[PDB]
Amino acid sequence: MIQRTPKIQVYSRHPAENGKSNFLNCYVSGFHPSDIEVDLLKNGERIEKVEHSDLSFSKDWSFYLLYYTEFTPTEKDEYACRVNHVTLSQPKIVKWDRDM
Amino acid sequence: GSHSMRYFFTSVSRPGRGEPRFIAVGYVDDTQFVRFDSDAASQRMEPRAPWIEQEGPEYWDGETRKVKAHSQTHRVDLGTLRGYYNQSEAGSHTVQRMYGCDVGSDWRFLRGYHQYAYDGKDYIALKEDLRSWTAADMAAQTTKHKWEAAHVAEQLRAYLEGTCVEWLRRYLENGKETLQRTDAPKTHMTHHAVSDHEATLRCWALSFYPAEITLTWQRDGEDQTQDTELVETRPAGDGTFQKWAAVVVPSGQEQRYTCHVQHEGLPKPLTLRWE
Amino acid sequence: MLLSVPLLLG
Repeated sequence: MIQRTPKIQVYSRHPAENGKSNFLNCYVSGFHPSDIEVDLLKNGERIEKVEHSDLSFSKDWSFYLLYYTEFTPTEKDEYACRVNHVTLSQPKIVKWDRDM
Repeated sequence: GSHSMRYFFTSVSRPGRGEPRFIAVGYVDDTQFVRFDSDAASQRMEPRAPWIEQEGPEYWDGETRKVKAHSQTHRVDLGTLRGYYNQSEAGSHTVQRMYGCDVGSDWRFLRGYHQYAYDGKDYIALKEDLRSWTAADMAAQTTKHKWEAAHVAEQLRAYLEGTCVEWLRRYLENGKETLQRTDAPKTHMTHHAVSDHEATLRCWALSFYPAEITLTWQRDGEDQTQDTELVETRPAGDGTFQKWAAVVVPSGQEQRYTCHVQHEGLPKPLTLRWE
Repeated sequence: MLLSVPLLLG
């Protein structure tokens, strides 16, 4: 069966400026099948109030989903996106870099 | 200018874990407006855009009715196909259906679509002429022959050329301020030191709608395609999109590079430069 | 608006 690896991008909705409310996003796309595990991490810990868009797909049939949570960045705090899918050996962790 | 409406359906079997999960979503251009989730508590087609919330119970009940019907159809479809392919009752499988229509700048019918994929692989598709079918494998042949015999195409043609385009126009009107809007991208550039003789120049496109955009870099006005890291356009989460393109520039050569931004909401394409 | 033409693969 067809199995496609999810591309991952972790970023904020608006440019991140410390002390101001924002939304941390982790967008997964180009994957197949649909079951995938996406967690947003604050300094290693898992974030609880994380939502995601309704499962949809592209013309080539591969899926995409947006996971997100409200957050207020700081100089100190590190954020990340941990993802797991059949196509991944171990969970894939991608760090939030303001400049990306 | 042009517009489109699309309905995406995903059914995934949960062998030994209840009935298959069904997800249905509807889009007008790049804006989702409805959705149904079989695992959800309401069991109703729900609004996802502001302009569709005030449609009325007749609309909601009718769509809820029809979407449930789509669910029941896909449920049987999963069984049909595990059979068609000789697969076991243990495995989880996926059916994907997509139908919709495109209208041109003049709002008249342009293209219709109706197709399925099984486990991420094309199964059957209604051709552009809306009269024939492109059947994938040997298994899809049964389906194609069946659909040809029953004259499914003509029935589909009627919807795509009629109801689909008609409701798209209505939605376009209903939600004119969102759907008939264009948000030009907010652009900016970032410089990051790599080594002692190299730096990354990244060109940003933020808060734009619709999703279509062309972001490219040039050196002395020469293409730099193969040398540009260009990410996939991504959703900001508030209805707009984002995208970036970057080049690793040899120190002292910043002035040679120009970023070009093309988008529907721009009065003229942009030429950005680090200086 | 959703399609109303009843359709089953098999």
